[PDB]
Amino acid sequence: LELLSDQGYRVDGRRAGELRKIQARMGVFAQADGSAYIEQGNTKALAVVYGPHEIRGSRARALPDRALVNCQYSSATFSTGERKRRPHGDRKSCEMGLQLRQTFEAAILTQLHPRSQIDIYVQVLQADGGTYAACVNAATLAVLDAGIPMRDFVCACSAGFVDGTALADLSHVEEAAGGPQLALALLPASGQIALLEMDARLHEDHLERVLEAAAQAARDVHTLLDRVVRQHVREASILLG
Amino acid sequence: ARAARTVLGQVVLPGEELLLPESRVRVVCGPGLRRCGDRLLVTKCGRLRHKEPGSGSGGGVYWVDSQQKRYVPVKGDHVIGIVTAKSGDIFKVDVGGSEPASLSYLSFEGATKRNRPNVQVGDLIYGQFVVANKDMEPEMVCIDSCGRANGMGVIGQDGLLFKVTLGLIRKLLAPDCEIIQEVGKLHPLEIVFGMNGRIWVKAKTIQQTLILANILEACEHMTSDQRKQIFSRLAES
Amino acid sequence: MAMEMRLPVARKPLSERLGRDTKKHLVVPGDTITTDTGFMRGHGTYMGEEKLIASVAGSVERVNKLICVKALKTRYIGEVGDIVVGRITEVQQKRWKVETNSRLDSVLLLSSMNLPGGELRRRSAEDELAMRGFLQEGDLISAEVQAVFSDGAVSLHTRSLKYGKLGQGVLVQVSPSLVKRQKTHFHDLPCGASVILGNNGFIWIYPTPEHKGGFIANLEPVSLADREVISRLRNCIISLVTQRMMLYDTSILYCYEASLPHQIKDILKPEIMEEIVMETRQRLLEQEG
Amino acid sequence: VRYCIPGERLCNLEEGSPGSGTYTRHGYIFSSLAGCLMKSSENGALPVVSVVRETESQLLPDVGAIVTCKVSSINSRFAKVHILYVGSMPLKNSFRGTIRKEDVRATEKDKVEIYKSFRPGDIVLAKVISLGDAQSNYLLTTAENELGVVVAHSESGIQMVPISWCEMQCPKTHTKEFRKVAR
Amino acid sequence: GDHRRIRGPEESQPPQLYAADEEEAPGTRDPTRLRPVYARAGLLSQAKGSAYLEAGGTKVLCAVSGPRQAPAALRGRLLCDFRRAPFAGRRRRAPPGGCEERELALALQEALEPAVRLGRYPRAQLEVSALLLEDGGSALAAALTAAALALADAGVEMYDLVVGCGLSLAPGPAPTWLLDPTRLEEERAAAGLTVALMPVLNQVAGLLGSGEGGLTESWAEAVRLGLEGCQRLYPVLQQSLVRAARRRGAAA
Amino acid sequence: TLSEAEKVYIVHGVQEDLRVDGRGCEDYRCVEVETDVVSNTSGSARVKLGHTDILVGVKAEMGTPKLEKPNEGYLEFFVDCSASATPEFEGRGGDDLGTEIANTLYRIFNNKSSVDLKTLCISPREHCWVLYVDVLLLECGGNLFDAISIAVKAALFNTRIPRVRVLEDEEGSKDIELSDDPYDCIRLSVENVPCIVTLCKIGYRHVVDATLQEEACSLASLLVSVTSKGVVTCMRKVGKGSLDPESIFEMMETGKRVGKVLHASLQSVVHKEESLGPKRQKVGFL
Amino acid sequence: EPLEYYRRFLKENCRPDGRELGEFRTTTVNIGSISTADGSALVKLGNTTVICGVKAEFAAPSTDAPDKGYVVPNVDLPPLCSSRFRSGPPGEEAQVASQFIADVIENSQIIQKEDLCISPGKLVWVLYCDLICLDYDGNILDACTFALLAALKNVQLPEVTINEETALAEVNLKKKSYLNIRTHPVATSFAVFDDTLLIVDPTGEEEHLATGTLTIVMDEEGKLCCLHKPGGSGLTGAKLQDCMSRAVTRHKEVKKLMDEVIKSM
Amino acid sequence: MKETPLSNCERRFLLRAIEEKKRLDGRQTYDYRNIRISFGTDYGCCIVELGKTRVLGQVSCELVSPKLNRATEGILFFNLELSQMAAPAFEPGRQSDLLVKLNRLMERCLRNSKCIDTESLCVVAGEKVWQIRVDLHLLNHDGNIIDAASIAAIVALCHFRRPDVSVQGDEVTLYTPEERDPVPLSIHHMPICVSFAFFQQGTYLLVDPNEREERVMDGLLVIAMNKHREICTIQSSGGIMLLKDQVLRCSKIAGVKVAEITELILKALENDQKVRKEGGKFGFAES
Repeated sequence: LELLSDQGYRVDGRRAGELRKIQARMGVFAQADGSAYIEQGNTKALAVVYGPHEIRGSRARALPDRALVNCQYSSATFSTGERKRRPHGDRKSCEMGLQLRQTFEAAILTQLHPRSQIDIYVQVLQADGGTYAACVNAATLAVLDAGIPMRDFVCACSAGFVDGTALADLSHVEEAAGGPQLALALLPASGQIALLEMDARLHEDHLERVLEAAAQAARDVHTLLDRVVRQHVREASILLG
Repeated sequence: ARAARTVLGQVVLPGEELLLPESRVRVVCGPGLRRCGDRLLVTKCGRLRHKEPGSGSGGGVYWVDSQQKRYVPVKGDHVIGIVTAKSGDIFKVDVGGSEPASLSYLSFEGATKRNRPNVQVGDLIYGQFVVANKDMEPEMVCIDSCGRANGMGVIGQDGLLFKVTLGLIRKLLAPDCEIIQEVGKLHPLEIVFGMNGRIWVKAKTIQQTLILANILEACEHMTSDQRKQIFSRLAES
Repeated sequence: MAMEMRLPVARKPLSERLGRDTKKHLVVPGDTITTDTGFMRGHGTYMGEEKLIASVAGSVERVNKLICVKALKTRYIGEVGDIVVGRITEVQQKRWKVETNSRLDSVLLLSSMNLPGGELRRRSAEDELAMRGFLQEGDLISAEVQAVFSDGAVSLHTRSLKYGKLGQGVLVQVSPSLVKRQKTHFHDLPCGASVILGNNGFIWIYPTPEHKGGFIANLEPVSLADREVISRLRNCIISLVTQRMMLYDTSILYCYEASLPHQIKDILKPEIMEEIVMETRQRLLEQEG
Repeated sequence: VRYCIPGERLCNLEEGSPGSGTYTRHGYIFSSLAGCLMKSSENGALPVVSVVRETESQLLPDVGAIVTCKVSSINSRFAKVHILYVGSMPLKNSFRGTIRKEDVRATEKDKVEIYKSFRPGDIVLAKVISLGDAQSNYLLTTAENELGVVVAHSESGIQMVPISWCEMQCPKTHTKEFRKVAR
Repeated sequence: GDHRRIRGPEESQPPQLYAADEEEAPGTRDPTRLRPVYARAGLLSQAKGSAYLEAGGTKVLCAVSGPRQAPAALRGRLLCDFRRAPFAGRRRRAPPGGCEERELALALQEALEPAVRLGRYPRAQLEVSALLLEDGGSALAAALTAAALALADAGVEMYDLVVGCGLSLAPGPAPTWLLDPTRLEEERAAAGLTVALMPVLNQVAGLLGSGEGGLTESWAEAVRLGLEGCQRLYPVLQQSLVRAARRRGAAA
Repeated sequence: TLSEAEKVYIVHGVQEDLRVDGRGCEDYRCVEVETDVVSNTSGSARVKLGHTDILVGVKAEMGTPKLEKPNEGYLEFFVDCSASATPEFEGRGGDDLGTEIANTLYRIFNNKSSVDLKTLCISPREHCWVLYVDVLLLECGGNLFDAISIAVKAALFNTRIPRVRVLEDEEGSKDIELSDDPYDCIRLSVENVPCIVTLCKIGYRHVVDATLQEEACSLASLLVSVTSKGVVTCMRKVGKGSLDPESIFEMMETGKRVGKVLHASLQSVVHKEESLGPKRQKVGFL
Repeated sequence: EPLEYYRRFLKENCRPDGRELGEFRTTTVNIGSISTADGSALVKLGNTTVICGVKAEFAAPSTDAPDKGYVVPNVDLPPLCSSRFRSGPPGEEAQVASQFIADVIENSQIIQKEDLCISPGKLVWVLYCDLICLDYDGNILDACTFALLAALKNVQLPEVTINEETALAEVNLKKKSYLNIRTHPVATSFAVFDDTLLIVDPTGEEEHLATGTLTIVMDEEGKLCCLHKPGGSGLTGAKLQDCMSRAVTRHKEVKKLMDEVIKSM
Repeated sequence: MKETPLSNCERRFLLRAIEEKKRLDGRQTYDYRNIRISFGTDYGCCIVELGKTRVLGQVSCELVSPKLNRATEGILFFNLELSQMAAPAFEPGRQSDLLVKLNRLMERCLRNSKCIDTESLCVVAGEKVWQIRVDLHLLNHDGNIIDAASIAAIVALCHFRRPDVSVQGDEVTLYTPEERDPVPLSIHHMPICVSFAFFQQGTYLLVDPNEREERVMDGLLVIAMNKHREICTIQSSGGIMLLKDQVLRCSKIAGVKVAEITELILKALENDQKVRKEGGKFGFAES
């Protein structure tokens, strides 16, 4: 086992600056107002967005100014090789919920749907590294499929640091090694970050590198996603007339 | 259970009963006291205090200068408030008590259905209570009974609202206060004291406003050093 | 009997069977619409740093000076004359709360609903109590919008007796961006039935009567020869929508006429669906031009 | 005398009609409770069968009633109460009533004031008018001079005496509270 | 660790599993037999209605906390809490449960909703609380019957009573359907079944079953057998309710 | 939910032997079955029955056997009723239906003759296999139980447990020996694993694959569990309504026939797919 | 007008039921009603009712005291007792009563935990004593303690042995052994009205409208295990010595009753 | 209960005073409040109060069977509780979002940064290992928690001492604080968080925000650091759009701030040891 061969290659067979082929789709479930699917390698996220609809049991939380974003996270038991139970209610899925919520409340441009729930839901079927970013991106595609206004593709990805270099879009192996991994989600058009999570020890001068690397990886993810979205829109319009 | 007259400047503690001299002369039970038969039960620690009316028939009055933070809706008290919402005709304002008080859209000076007042949620007010009781939610108003707002109504904007202890107010509003007089000499200002420990201030600039709020929230125990320190700072603003 | 299982086949995208190469201007969020001197914005965009930036995925439309976007999936925004079909959800002391494919809870005020026959005097408490026994929670109403509030909600009414409460019939829920904005949503087809095409995505299908306002429930049976037609229409509509094409009189009539050979059930199997839709589409396109 | 059971038939429709606590199936009536049945007879000779669980047989406070109650909650608008004695027969099924602002005195003056008429934790007696529809909110009225408060406890723990029409006082010490005294 | 109960040991296994013996087998008996039944309604005081049923080692209570404010939407509700006391059964289980208690609760609700008529109890939820003090055989059926008694006692309206009956299957070479069995005949069994009906109008209300095996015809015979058992049991419950009503008449 | 007149329409349709989908009372709809969707599992499957989409994962882990049955292993079931089905589910509102479905799945497998667990024992009282099944709901369009069962069976059929030799040694040292032959992994028979069948009663006629709109129109529903032979493992009843004693028998007979047909079709399909091989490309969610 | 209606009787030196302010109500028990359990006891004071089932299991002790067999009580006030309880987790009253029972078990020392160790460091008994209320008409602590003691006398345990070859223990469910208990703690309740009025065995309403409550456990050899005094209008030793006397009397009575029962079997 | 609403007056005044770079109490933007570190009598207790925000920290130990994946190194169990005395809104089981984010952040910061030696605290590899839990309790809530919680956890885990243990084969012998002298822990580096608050979408940034400043802020940047300039965690919350240079500058600030806080902590521990070496069960340090 190893992470960076002296030549520059990884285990999976890709250099540091590149990533794995995302293969996506938009329109999985029709009984909803917006759905998506994404596989950013072996990972397999699945998003759903029940649109801006009425609040029931008002319970005096229907914001009158803006809309009410309610995003729920879930990591299936059979996601990891080690089976686990209680995927919801845990102290980690709820943190992921907070994160997704504060991202999309930033992006989703709620000032136009006051007193209304935008219900986002995310289920992770398979996890092999980069488990948050796949979900961010799937929920983005979902939102778009639901014609919900939103400032920009909020594209996310992860970076890491090994042997004085920066890796893009980590997997589980180098994610388990314990090295610093920095996940983020930004809005490309403006160059602004909507989220910045990070967990491990490393020096400071080695920050700009992984930071810009994650940013560029997110730009690439943006390219791929937007090509998908354009194919989808084109096909739909053609079928309309 | 002895000598109400000998402990008029001492520290009384709850439980203590004290009795008063006489056929008799009507008197009044202060806020921190309570009546048990012909005796006065104490309900709050305090430096006891007494007063008598200019006449000789009124008898007297007793109370305890208790310091604390929480407010209780009382009647005939000028109070700052923060509009919390509006339900149809009446809009509910917070006071700092058990429950939120209520106003009426036609209580402000010169208002009717065809002339409604400009009150927006979050707006702050300077009113007084007309029904303050333990059994019913308190209703307040921003107009004297005659029909003129003698300084009441919405406060305004461009000021600082902070909160202090109630005894601090009960002291500052005294006609023999030194701090609030000395402040009238350094730089101008205009301020509202609300008997719920909540104070509003305005001046020309902002540095001055901040220095002023710090003074007020500290003036209970300021040292001459810090006193002249902040005075010099104001002189240099 | 008959049961059948089958593996899932992979889609065939790009809709190359048509070969159009549209002449439209598609966009996606972050995309920058033409930035010029004072161009007004509409639904489906916003502004940033003196730059008109899209907000939703679809085609852009530039009316004389107004720049708007026409997304491909939304929830019914309220217009002012659009007819509508609605399923009731609540009965408040003053009114009824109705569910359309809208971003809020549509509202039918007690003042709006027509009365039995033409017995119009005024609304009192007795009407406030019949407010329930007549329009039960869960029922359906075929109305038209009255107005749209600033909070987004839609107040709707019942102009005449052609509107009101609905019989037994059947219903479908499609997307609202798949019904051509035109007139006379109320159709009565020669097939032996009638259809209502909401400006929202709620289609209603009821057998057509012979007399020609819902104040009585004709809970009578329905001839097989008038339920088979309704079911075939239902499945034909599902076909049309599953292939993402518009929906109106001629489309449904021609899918009907196409689905006579193929029986009343075997026209949801994606192959039959696709061939019927292709036949219908081709014949519309060639006949109209 | 016979005690019945929620499944046993009782009679044909041709030999009686359902009054309460029953139901009907093909050409027969069927009980619905564990209790005692009774077939009353009108001058018409057609009996009305019914079933009753006489534990709490039945009560009904009608319009022209005189019912006591206890003042729990109050407001500048109305004061809510709980029904204890319908006449003189108590009822463990404490119903919940209301007293309006104007419906407090026969004079109907708007000058009336709840906090000077009622207080939470005192017993009154009044006349119901409206049964209610959704929550069976009884609306009680005291538009009479022999109505209203009868017993009322003092500032803390003393029971007061109804001196006058709108005054009450405690016998131990002296303090004039204000209510809508009865009689 | 639960912080609402006393600090006990982490784990604790019973001694039986550490035993060494072939437990006694019942043997033979009259398949169409019924155990002696003691059913009485009106036991408990603080409850609007209560009932108690004993059949062999089976000992069940049921109470009915009556209407508590909470057309087809303004239709009543009844929520049932089945609960076996931790001192019933060879093994001990913490009070909460969460596996089979809820299944049997669903069963009770599905078997009671039909009998009870809830149009006359709108905006209301009836809290039914069953308690199984000792397990000695057919348990869910006893619970159905006891809840029915408690309801009929509190005076909630109905259409008919609910009578249950539990059956088992003998794993012998000639498998016969064993009626109203014991915990031994039920743990040494291949298949189990439970019927519950309303005998006047002859309608099932909720049934249940399971099997190491079986077949259509066998299950059908089981069904009809359980129906006959419930019919033969009904009169006991009738007399019990009559008796309780007489005691009420006596009290006043 | 829905109105009353629609219910009249539907019930008279059934009584007439037609339905809004123009099908009779003994006719399912095209059920898209797939297997080997997810990779990290020792087995997986997916079903799309009309508008209900189910996923199923199966993990063969190593665990201690059960004291009362050390000679063989056990199946466990978990059921994530993801809110993605209908938003009225959340971290607490779906637990009810999940628990119900899991209790059913257990009741289907306290049979001792369905999955030969003896084949899952390595060393009695010391080590054993454990089949953690994980059902995952993604839509609710009715006939839920039948689809869940079909998925369980397709997943079992698609399960590949590895061979392991657990060798003991003194001074408490244990060793596991794998077989480096992912092609030599064992396979458990499913010739007895049963399918569920949900007969909902509408009017005076019973119906299979009761779509939602028809479930709301019903009063009772008999769940049967059949094997390809014709036996009836489980026989449960669900509904806030009553049910006659005679109709039970018709329901059971119909369940028997439908189970025969269903198992035949499923067996044929999955043999087909196992024949094809990696050439199928495993189209899933794409 | 409940309180007044009640003071009338109180001043007539009586109660609205027919009790002379100092006497309890009909106390009854039933032993061995339950087979699935090792020990079983039903207690009822007129309308009040309680049932204890004590199960016996094996467990590994702590590290501070290997020779200690755990005794774990838990009280259950299900919603069928009274409407003041709701389906769900345990409230406050159940938990308080549980801690009271445990404090008793631990202080009275009715039982020697050491008398429950089979193989120290490896095994020891655990007695799960589960109490259940069925009618909370009042005075639930007395009933709980009395039922606990009754069942905990009924309990007879099996005998176990150890085999060094197998290194495991075997049971002999045929032979058995009773459980030795040294002290017989009985609990006596009191309700204190405004200042000086102490009534004994207070029912429901009497506890609802009372200024304070009191409970006192009185071992046989003139000692006390617990003086549960949660709040109240106050007391002086003079209003307390009398309660202690009455507690001794109640001890005598209920012990005679329990003896008669265990001898009538 | 509920938190009193915020008046528009205070909001506008605060935003303006920020525009003009004026805090309320009188400090700059790149400044903390006087933080005091007070110790208890029992090794492992620390009350740290920055301005008005007081937080308590206790550290306890146990011996338990480890988890199979790591049978060599021990365990560590964080928990932070928001006592109702901190503020009214902190009812039990209601403000769960704040609990979750704080606890996850703190776990991450301390655990995954490898601040202590989970290996040193092994006794019997496979059977018995230590288990160090740390319970933080929030007493007064005025503004910045994470900083206080972290300083408390660190002062504790550096002012805690285990009951010494001897071992031979499987024979394990625990002992009492009176029979031997408890042994301290093994820290490698003390991280302490640093909280930045963003105003007006990113234009302005503050340090150690008070409660009002937390109510009129849109975004929060937490940054964990050491005296050796080693990022351990950084987190963005509040749904805010920042940039690169902002985080770079915030990091160059956190460097100095953490250096100074660390100097203080070390001085505090030194003073506490000196006191106990002279008679006295306390220890006090002031910024």
